[PDB]
Amino acid sequence: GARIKTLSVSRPIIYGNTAKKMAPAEHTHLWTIFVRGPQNEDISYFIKKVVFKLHDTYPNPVRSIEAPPFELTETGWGEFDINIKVYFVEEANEKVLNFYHRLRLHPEVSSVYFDEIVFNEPNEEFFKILMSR
Amino acid sequence: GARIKTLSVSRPIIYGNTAKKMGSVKPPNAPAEHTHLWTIFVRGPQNEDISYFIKKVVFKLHDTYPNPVRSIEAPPFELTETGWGEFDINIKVYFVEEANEKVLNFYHRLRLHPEVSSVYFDEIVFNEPNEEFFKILMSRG
Amino acid sequence: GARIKTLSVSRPIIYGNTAKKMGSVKPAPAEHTHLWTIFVRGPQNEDISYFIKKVVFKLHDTYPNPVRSIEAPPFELTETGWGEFDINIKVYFVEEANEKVLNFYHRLRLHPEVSSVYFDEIVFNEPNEEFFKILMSR
Amino acid sequence: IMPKDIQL
Repeated sequence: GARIKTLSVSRPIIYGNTAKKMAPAEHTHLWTIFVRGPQNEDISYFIKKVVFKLHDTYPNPVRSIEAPPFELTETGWGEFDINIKVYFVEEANEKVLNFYHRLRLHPEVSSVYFDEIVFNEPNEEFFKILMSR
Repeated sequence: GARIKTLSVSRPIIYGNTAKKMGSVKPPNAPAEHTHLWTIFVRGPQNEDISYFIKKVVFKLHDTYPNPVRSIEAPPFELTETGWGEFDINIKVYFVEEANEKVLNFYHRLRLHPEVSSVYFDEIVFNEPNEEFFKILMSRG
Repeated sequence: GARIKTLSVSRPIIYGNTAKKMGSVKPAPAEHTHLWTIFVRGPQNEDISYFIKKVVFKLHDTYPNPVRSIEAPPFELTETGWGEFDINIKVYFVEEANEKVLNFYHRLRLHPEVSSVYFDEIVFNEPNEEFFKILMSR
Repeated sequence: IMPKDIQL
């Protein structure tokens, strides 16, 4: 059979954090939060910037990463929710993609997710960009 | 008509700050939180010399900065730093020793967000200056 | 007799301040009436930098940049002033020590040349083998 | 506030 359906295009994505026991003396761990592609392939062709919002105890908790690799390394002692905002390239004409990640420091410790970003009703130009691989 | 009045001499002055969001390349020793480069300054019109009546300018930064008291004792009377937040910078103008004057104290709100700039073009008014400092002021440089 | 005991190693230290009333000609705010120097040194002024990396003197909040970090010998600072106050002294040991900061303080003395100087010792308990080698290097 | 007088 055949039917008309809303256009949908998916892009695989890997995100999360790594951490290791080792800057204020209070901090006990070094950790790095990230958003990347599978096999570490480029994702900047459809992602313009990634903003990580850290705990309010950090100076300027809003950390904007505007070029790949979309990651940041910091020091700390406690686990907390890191807000992740993914901004797409301007051709997409898309709202910011908002989610969050539980920073894991305790059992090198790692907390990594391998999901996909689903784009519904993308415009023709952004569709061209997505199909450009 | 004619009358006796307190002597007053004015000197035009320009002060304030410039700023720009930093790209990929940050200066050495710059904390990662910082997003902007900015310069606070006190200068003359057309960038003409003001050191003939100004000995030094002291900028007091936020206490989050290491050694917040930044003393500039030679022209250009300016300081360039990095930062992420807007705050009030205290400015102390010290005049040359001939003036026998108290420190001139004021402040400026650092502007980073809409190159962004916040610049004022005012004048310093000297009331009852002594004869020697008057000679210096009238020297036009 | 013989017994096992916690390892302890002592290093003689001299610390405190000197002061002098300023003369006709001043260095400097007009308010200031005294010149004074706060210091931490060894006996006979022998080097102490082999186990001391830096010394931080925190002055009264009336002073510009009250946190004064001296990261090379002589571990001292000379300033001008009018009033007596408590100076916080933090001694940082060389990285080999793996030691917490040594915290104490000294009351700046200007009035009865005036001096306030102590000749004590720093006691290191349970030092590691590396820092022990450094301490024994004399 | 920390004390600072001519003489403590």
